[PDB]
Amino acid sequence: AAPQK
Amino acid sequence: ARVKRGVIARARHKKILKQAKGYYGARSRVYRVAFQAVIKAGQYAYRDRRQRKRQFRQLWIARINAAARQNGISYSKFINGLKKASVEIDRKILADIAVFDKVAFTALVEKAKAALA
Amino acid sequence: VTGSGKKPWRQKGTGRARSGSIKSPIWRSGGVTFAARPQDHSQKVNKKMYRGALKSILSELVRQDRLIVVEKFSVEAPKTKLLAQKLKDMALEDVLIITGELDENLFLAARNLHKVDVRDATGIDPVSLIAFDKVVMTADAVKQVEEMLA
RNA sequence: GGUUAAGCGACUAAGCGUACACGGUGGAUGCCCUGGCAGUCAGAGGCGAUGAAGGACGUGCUAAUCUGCGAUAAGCGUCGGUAAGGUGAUAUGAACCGUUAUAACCGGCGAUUUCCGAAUGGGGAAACCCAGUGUGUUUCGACACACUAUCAUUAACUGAAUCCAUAGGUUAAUGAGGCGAACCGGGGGAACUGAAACAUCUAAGUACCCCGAGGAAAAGAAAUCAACCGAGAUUCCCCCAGUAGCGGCGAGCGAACGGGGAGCAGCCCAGAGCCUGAAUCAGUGUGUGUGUUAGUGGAAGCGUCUGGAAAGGCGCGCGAUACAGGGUGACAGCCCCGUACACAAAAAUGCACAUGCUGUGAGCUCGAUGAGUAGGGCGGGACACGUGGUAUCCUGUCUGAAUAUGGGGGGACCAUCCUCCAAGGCUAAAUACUCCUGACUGACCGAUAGUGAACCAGUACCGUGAGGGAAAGGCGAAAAGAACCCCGGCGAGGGGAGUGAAAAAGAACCUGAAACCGUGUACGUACAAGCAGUGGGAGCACGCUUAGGCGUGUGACUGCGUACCUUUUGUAUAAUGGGUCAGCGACUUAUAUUCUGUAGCAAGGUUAACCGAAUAGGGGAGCCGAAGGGAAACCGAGUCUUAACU
RNA sequence: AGGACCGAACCGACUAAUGUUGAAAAAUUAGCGGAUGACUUGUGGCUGGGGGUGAAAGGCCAAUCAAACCGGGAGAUAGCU
RNA sequence: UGUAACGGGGCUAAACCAUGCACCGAAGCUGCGGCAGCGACGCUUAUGCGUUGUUGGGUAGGGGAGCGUUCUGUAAGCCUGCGAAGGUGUGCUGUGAGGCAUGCUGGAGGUAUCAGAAGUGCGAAUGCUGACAUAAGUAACGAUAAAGCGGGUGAAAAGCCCGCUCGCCGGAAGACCAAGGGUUCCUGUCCAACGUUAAUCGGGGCAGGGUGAGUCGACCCCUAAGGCGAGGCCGAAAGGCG
RNA sequence: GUUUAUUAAAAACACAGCACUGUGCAAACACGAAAGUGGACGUAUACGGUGUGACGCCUGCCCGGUGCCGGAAGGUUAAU
RNA sequence: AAUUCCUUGUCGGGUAAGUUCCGACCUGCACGAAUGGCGUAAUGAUGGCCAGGCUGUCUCCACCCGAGACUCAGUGAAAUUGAACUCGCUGUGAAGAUGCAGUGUACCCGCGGCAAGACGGAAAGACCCCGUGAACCUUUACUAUAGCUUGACACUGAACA
RNA sequence: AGCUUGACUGCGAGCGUGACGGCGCGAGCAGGUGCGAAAGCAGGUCAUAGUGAUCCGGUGGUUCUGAAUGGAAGGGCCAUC
Ligand SMILES: COC(=O)c1c(OC)cc2cc3c(c(O)c2c1C)C(=O)[C@]1(OC)C(=O)C=C(OC)[C@@H](O)[C@]1(O)C3=O
Ligand SMILES: [K+]
Ligand SMILES: [K+]
Ligand SMILES: [K+]
Ligand SMILES: [K+]
Ligand SMILES: [K+]
Ligand SMILES: [K+]
Ligand SMILES: [K+]
Ligand SMILES: [K+]
Ligand SMILES: [K+]
Ligand SMILES: [K+]
Ligand SMILES: [K+]
Ligand SMILES: [K+]
Ligand SMILES: [K+]
Ligand SMILES: [K+]
Ligand SMILES: [K+]
Ligand SMILES: [K+]
Ligand SMILES: [K+]
Ligand SMILES: [K+]
Ligand SMILES: [K+]
Ligand SMILES: [K+]
Ligand SMILES: [K+]
Ligand SMILES: [K+]
Ligand SMILES: [K+]
Ligand SMILES: [K+]
Ligand SMILES: [K+]
Ligand SMILES: [K+]
Ligand SMILES: [K+]
Ligand SMILES: [K+]
Ligand SMILES: [K+]
Ligand SMILES: [K+]
Ligand SMILES: [K+]
Ligand SMILES: [K+]
Ligand SMILES: [K+]
Ligand SMILES: [K+]
Ligand SMILES: [K+]
Ligand SMILES: [Mg+2]
Ligand SMILES: [Mg+2]
Ligand SMILES: [Mg+2]
Ligand SMILES: [Mg+2]
Ligand SMILES: [Mg+2]
Ligand SMILES: [Mg+2]
Ligand SMILES: [Mg+2]
Ligand SMILES: [Mg+2]
Ligand SMILES: [Mg+2]
Ligand SMILES: [Mg+2]
Ligand SMILES: [Mg+2]
Ligand SMILES: [Mg+2]
Ligand SMILES: [Mg+2]
Ligand SMILES: [Mg+2]
Ligand SMILES: [Mg+2]
Ligand SMILES: [Mg+2]
Ligand SMILES: [Mg+2]
Ligand SMILES: [Mg+2]
Ligand SMILES: [Mg+2]
Ligand SMILES: [Mg+2]
Ligand SMILES: [Mg+2]
Ligand SMILES: [Mg+2]
Ligand SMILES: [Mg+2]
Ligand SMILES: [Mg+2]
Ligand SMILES: [Mg+2]
Ligand SMILES: [Mg+2]
Ligand SMILES: [Mg+2]
Ligand SMILES: [Mg+2]
Ligand SMILES: [Mg+2]
Ligand SMILES: [Mg+2]
Ligand SMILES: [Mg+2]
Ligand SMILES: [Mg+2]
Ligand SMILES: [Mg+2]
Ligand SMILES: [Mg+2]
Ligand SMILES: [Mg+2]
Ligand SMILES: [Mg+2]
Ligand SMILES: [Mg+2]
Ligand SMILES: [Mg+2]
Ligand SMILES: [Mg+2]
Ligand SMILES: [Mg+2]
Ligand SMILES: [Mg+2]
Ligand SMILES: [Mg+2]
Ligand SMILES: [Mg+2]
Ligand SMILES: [Mg+2]
Ligand SMILES: [Mg+2]
Ligand SMILES: [Mg+2]
Ligand SMILES: [Mg+2]
Ligand SMILES: [Mg+2]
Ligand SMILES: [Mg+2]
Ligand SMILES: [Mg+2]
Ligand SMILES: [Mg+2]
Ligand SMILES: [Mg+2]
Ligand SMILES: [Mg+2]
Ligand SMILES: [Mg+2]
Ligand SMILES: [Mg+2]
Ligand SMILES: [Mg+2]
Ligand SMILES: [Mg+2]
Ligand SMILES: [Mg+2]
Ligand SMILES: [Mg+2]
Ligand SMILES: [Mg+2]
Ligand SMILES: [Mg+2]
Ligand SMILES: [Mg+2]
Ligand SMILES: [Mg+2]
Ligand SMILES: [Mg+2]
Ligand SMILES: [Mg+2]
Ligand SMILES: [Mg+2]
Ligand SMILES: [Mg+2]
Ligand SMILES: [Mg+2]
Ligand SMILES: [Mg+2]
Ligand SMILES: [Mg+2]
Ligand SMILES: [Mg+2]
Ligand SMILES: [Mg+2]
Ligand SMILES: [Mg+2]
Ligand SMILES: [Mg+2]
Ligand SMILES: [Mg+2]
Ligand SMILES: [Mg+2]
Ligand SMILES: [Mg+2]
Ligand SMILES: [Mg+2]
Ligand SMILES: [Mg+2]
Ligand SMILES: [Mg+2]
Ligand SMILES: [Mg+2]
Ligand SMILES: [Mg+2]
Ligand SMILES: [Mg+2]
Ligand SMILES: [Mg+2]
Ligand SMILES: [Mg+2]
Ligand SMILES: [Mg+2]
Ligand SMILES: [Mg+2]
Ligand SMILES: [Mg+2]
Ligand SMILES: [Mg+2]
Ligand SMILES: [Mg+2]
Ligand SMILES: [Mg+2]
Ligand SMILES: [Mg+2]
Ligand SMILES: [Mg+2]
Ligand SMILES: [Mg+2]
Ligand SMILES: [Mg+2]
Ligand SMILES: [Mg+2]
Ligand SMILES: [Mg+2]
Ligand SMILES: [Mg+2]
Repeated sequence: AAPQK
Repeated sequence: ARVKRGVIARARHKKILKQAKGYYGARSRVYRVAFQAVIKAGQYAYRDRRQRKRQFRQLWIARINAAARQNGISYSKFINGLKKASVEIDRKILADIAVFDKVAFTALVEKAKAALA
Repeated sequence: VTGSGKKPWRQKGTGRARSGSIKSPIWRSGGVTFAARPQDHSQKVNKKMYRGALKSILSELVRQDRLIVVEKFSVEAPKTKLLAQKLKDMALEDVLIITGELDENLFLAARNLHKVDVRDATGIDPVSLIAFDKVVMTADAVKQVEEMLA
């Protein structure tokens, strides 16, 4: 999981 | 019947790696890289059999121009004179005579001048 | 191939090529892609083509002087040594013996001579006629072959 | 000759590159097979309360594991075979047994056969805990042995409410129970998928669950078909035929009649008399033939050369109903084990009979002829047949005949005709399969293949569990498996010595590739900018020589030159994919149909199943073709259209 | 007396830093909340997959949950790479 | 970001216009040699050769012809211990796939020719298995409770043993148990592997030893939640409930 | 008090209290092809469902639409 | 206003200065009465705002104490990787160049540091679109169906009005 | 404006336009008509839009078929919905 564009 | 590939595979790979001798690094050691190198070298070999013919004619002309001007005429006039004189000595020979037989070249130059005069 | 249908790893996220079975033919110990089955290789030959071919072979054996014809060919006892001498006297080897009726003594005597075969006139075949160097036929056998091939 | 100046300039290699020589690592390739795969011909088709399958724990001169066996424990008795050598394997050793018959080994028949497990005396966390009753011993402390589960059927004795009775209870006898690869019959019964979506339909009565049986099962002796002629139970194969039909008339599904074959078998109860126990078949005693379970004999060769070794080369012999196959120091008909062939069973046993005993009852005459059934209404299902005009079969529900002076069927229905007798039952063969046993075969595999397993593999290991599941073969002819010496830690490892044909075959062992890592030698390389090559090319080193010019290696300098695959209008692309090497890895197979090539026959061509001492021959049942037109009747080199054709 | 107050054991998990190929597939350090109750904990039992359980977050049901795992239908299908 | 609007140097022509003659310039065209396709016509074929004309970039894709691998027949033949297959160099040869000879290694197999059948050809599939690189002799060596010295043993001692100091826990980091594990316990011996280093040490390898009950616990008697359940009731079967 | 084990602890969930509604006991209701079991060894001051959410002052108008409750005349309407 | 778009509405308080906060106005885009309205002591690891105290949060950082980093000895990984002989600039170009063109600079090789670039590494984009893909959820979408409910027939009879 | 039903039945040389299914134009033949004295004209409308395949089912006719035979049902063919 990570911040997505 | 089942057919094992090992003997033929080795023979085919070994053929390519023999042509790659002398190439730097993996190009002479590893089949995947050597194959690309061997094919590219073959392309240059095909191409450069044509350039060879161009490069030498370029070289002969330069030497004829140098020797012609020592005798006081430019290449373009020198060649034109020989055509008028009906001399078919080609540029490969003129570049040879220009180096090894300077007195013979001078006679040719005077023959060209007489046709332009 | 023996092995469960369990998927080896999740479809995504592992960074590894996607796979669906351990039994895939791409894998070591996987199945054979087009695995063989027991099968029948026999072919049809038309009766007229079969009989037409035999006539051609027999005509060449004559034309090549390979066909020998005799009145009688028999041996008094099944002793193999007797047949071996008889053929040596004829200077025969690699010979096919065709007889119109089978003397059981002749059959037994030939059985250990691998360069020799004994056949009843009903049992001729295309390959034996071509494979043996000489063919010996009794006059009775010839007539039975003529009636057979018509 | 000296000094100064100017110009030009080799010898450096910390390391690196290319080539070559020699190694390491690693385990490809070749060769091999005591392991697999698919079959053919036979056998067997079960085991269990007389305690199974599968296990636990024991058992040796025995520390472990395997194999066997069970407190009588790698074994005991007896009958046979056989015997000069034996006491299973890793695996030696120790202590012994035996040699003309009581060593061992092989076969039949017996004995022993712990504990768990249907597990059965009760219980239970499998391999454990706890008893009751009755016999017998006793050393008075206790021992040994047998029996005691449940259900069904039958019998005896008991016995309520309830007088009789019945339900119930106790005891005895007989049977079942559980396991197992496929095949078989029945009860239930999906979805993915196809339909280019999807709901009828398909997949499919498939997968799967449950019940029951046998060596096979099921079916079976016309209330059947046919067509005015006739066939004659059931089952299986080839046609008929991808036809007639069914079908959101879509995708698809798909007969029968009739013909050719394999095999061939018919009977009994619904009932009395006559004649009796004649047919036939079940059990079981005996005998003959034959197969099985151990076996016996089983021919014929030496010289010389190479070699570590002869089975090979060369020379001269011999056997053969035996030249199948395997082994022996390299390839053996004659060295060995076998093979062809001829023989053998004390005992048990599968079949064929013959026959004893028990059970059965054959033949004749008269008579009878399967009712909540056939049929119907309603809802479903099976038939190729989806309710359709739908015959026929089954039945959940409600009804309901006639019964040989009668009923069923012939694809809605009616008439005539034909054909057959439902509502009771039994029955071999042709057919399906292979957990398992024996022999033999392969244009099957050969250690990343063949089984998951060539090896102590359903193991190690992983998961709570159901369950998943590996890797791992090769010294040599023979261990002759390296005495002894030296360095070293009374090491690891190594160097000699010795064995051997070989030790660079040394157990980390046949061959031993590539990636990858080194040591040495020749040349290049520290003022030089990029897909690393290509064309030209000096110099150097090493060899050859026609002696100034050839080969191999390197490559200063110089022209040209932005990897490969994929996908795209277009990629150096800064789009995808690949760290490299070695092994594996993707247009197959079966059956129909059409076209082309080629071969045979030709207005004809060809057989399928099957038979066959079997790639032959037989079998022409069928199929395509030589005639078309029409929806069809029908006509026919014509036909349809139309009243008729120009 | 008290779902009373402060605060250890015990139960929890509000903030920050560290760690993030970790000492650890959810921790440590310094602070933090409850702490006689709708408390906490040992042993045993019961509920099962369109089902359970849920002071309700689609949360939990063996490191897995808008339908667990294992085996089978099964080589489902893939006009896509 | 840096001359950055001739490619650069540079140019007063080395710019522009007009005329003219030379020369350079491509895989175009010509010359010389070789190969192959398609036509036409014949030394004459009998299916190939000769003369001549013309053609020969190529993806998707169509058509034609071949090489090589394993296996079956020819083959009880032929080659091979006077050295096969396989591995590794070299030379020759064909248009190519390839073929042939031979030095070294290896140590028992191979197979002509013509036919027959395919598990018949690999660089890619984030392909599968094994081996070996790179990063790199880099990060890290797991609580900041802490060590120092003398003597011993030993091939070798920061780490082992003994001693004296120092430090740390002390509602535990002490002591005894259950659950779980199953020989880790104690003694002798060894240091290959394991121990994040060395090791003489060890919970490591090897051999031997060690667990003693009328009173502790289990077993046993009695029951909870719950389980099973003769008959029974119910359910297509399997089973459910009691 | 409780909650998203593993990024959200809260204003969300629960709560005592309030209202509507169902249930006369072989209760309604739930799990079960069924037997049976829970509700409950309870009995309307009891039990189930729904909404609101201590306490204080309060909770106004609409029955046209959808739902529920009562009615039965007439129209229509299945098997039969 | 947890609701107000225009909107930092307007006015007042607080500050030198206040898009937040508090009070008030009512033009309520689009509050409102048990999917409750309006108050409310106590309580809360609850949201917002202000003040005292305190302070390295900060102006603006300095020094010190330990553990790493650094050197030496022993042991010894991993992500990644077509191959590399792996410079700047301007242009060109699948349109943002270490590799092309022109041009400038540059002896060969380490060690300690920093991260601007290698459209750096990790994950077959989770946003968007597509597929006659999937799942689960809703309803007066379609077709069914468990359950509930109606009637007829059966089990099911007698007499009378 | 008068008289009428050619808004006919069976065919059709030959063309145009569509991938196809299809769509369009048409002289002339046979039968039987209307107008015109006659030659002649008429197979709807100055032309180009006013429309929907197959399946399924309905209605009328018919010299076809009719599951043993004679019928019938059902099917075919023709017109039309
Ligand atoms: C715009 O927003 C984001 O850029 C963003 C993000 O920005 C901080 C953080 C996350 C974090 C996560 C996820 C995100 O999508 C995500 C996104 C999109 C997930 O979907 C998640 O990924 C394992 C998952 O599988 C299931 C979950 O909840 C159902 C999450 O809890 C999850 O576990 C998670 O950690
Ligand atoms: K050097
Ligand atoms: K090695
Ligand atoms: K044993
Ligand atoms: K049974
Ligand atoms: K379906
Ligand atoms: K589809
Ligand atoms: K769909
Ligand atoms: K029917
Ligand atoms: K009937
Ligand atoms: K192997
Ligand atoms: K394997
Ligand atoms: K060797
Ligand atoms: K090597
Ligand atoms: K160059
Ligand atoms: K690619
Ligand atoms: K693209
Ligand atoms: K990309
Ligand atoms: K792409
Ligand atoms: K074909
Ligand atoms: K408790
Ligand atoms: K589920
Ligand atoms: K060789
Ligand atoms: K690859
Ligand atoms: K390294
Ligand atoms: K050591
Ligand atoms: K909280
Ligand atoms: K909540
Ligand atoms: K509220
Ligand atoms: K209303
Ligand atoms: K209302
Ligand atoms: K009303
Ligand atoms: K609002
Ligand atoms: K709070
Ligand atoms: K960077
Ligand atoms: K008119
Ligand atoms: Mg990836
Ligand atoms: Mg395999
Ligand atoms: Mg035949
Ligand atoms: Mg013979
Ligand atoms: Mg050096
Ligand atoms: Mg070097
Ligand atoms: Mg080597
Ligand atoms: Mg029991
Ligand atoms: Mg018992
Ligand atoms: Mg579909
Ligand atoms: Mg079906
Ligand atoms: Mg039977
Ligand atoms: Mg013997
Ligand atoms: Mg012998
Ligand atoms: Mg040998
Ligand atoms: Mg009858
Ligand atoms: Mg009936
Ligand atoms: Mg039906
Ligand atoms: Mg009838
Ligand atoms: Mg009929
Ligand atoms: Mg091998
Ligand atoms: Mg294997
Ligand atoms: Mg397996
Ligand atoms: Mg385990
Ligand atoms: Mg040694
Ligand atoms: Mg020697
Ligand atoms: Mg050997
Ligand atoms: Mg070796
Ligand atoms: Mg230099
Ligand atoms: Mg310079
Ligand atoms: Mg594009
Ligand atoms: Mg380009
Ligand atoms: Mg790229
Ligand atoms: Mg790049
Ligand atoms: Mg790709
Ligand atoms: Mg990549
Ligand atoms: Mg409290
Ligand atoms: Mg919690
Ligand atoms: Mg804490
Ligand atoms: Mg606290
Ligand atoms: Mg508090
Ligand atoms: Mg407290
Ligand atoms: Mg518990
Ligand atoms: Mg939500
Ligand atoms: Mg979980
Ligand atoms: Mg689902
Ligand atoms: Mg399927
Ligand atoms: Mg698949
Ligand atoms: Mg500037
Ligand atoms: Mg220019
Ligand atoms: Mg010129
Ligand atoms: Mg040129
Ligand atoms: Mg040209
Ligand atoms: Mg050309
Ligand atoms: Mg071409
Ligand atoms: Mg061969
Ligand atoms: Mg040799
Ligand atoms: Mg071979
Ligand atoms: Mg060679
Ligand atoms: Mg292949
Ligand atoms: Mg490869
Ligand atoms: Mg490729
Ligand atoms: Mg690595
Ligand atoms: Mg580094
Ligand atoms: Mg460092
Ligand atoms: Mg460090
Ligand atoms: Mg430590
Ligand atoms: Mg010391
Ligand atoms: Mg220490
Ligand atoms: Mg202290
Ligand atoms: Mg131990
Ligand atoms: Mg100890
Ligand atoms: Mg160590
Ligand atoms: Mg130990
Ligand atoms: Mg005592
Ligand atoms: Mg029970
Ligand atoms: Mg709280
Ligand atoms: Mg959370
Ligand atoms: Mg939190
Ligand atoms: Mg609320
Ligand atoms: Mg109200
Ligand atoms: Mg009502
Ligand atoms: Mg203001
Ligand atoms: Mg305000
Ligand atoms: Mg509101
Ligand atoms: Mg309201
Ligand atoms: Mg308020
Ligand atoms: Mg170091
Ligand atoms: Mg480049
Ligand atoms: Mg260029
Ligand atoms: Mg450049
Ligand atoms: Mg650096
Ligand atoms: Mg940094
Ligand atoms: Mg990236
Ligand atoms: Mg994607
Ligand atoms: Mg589409
Ligand atoms: Mg008009
Ligand atoms: Mg009829």
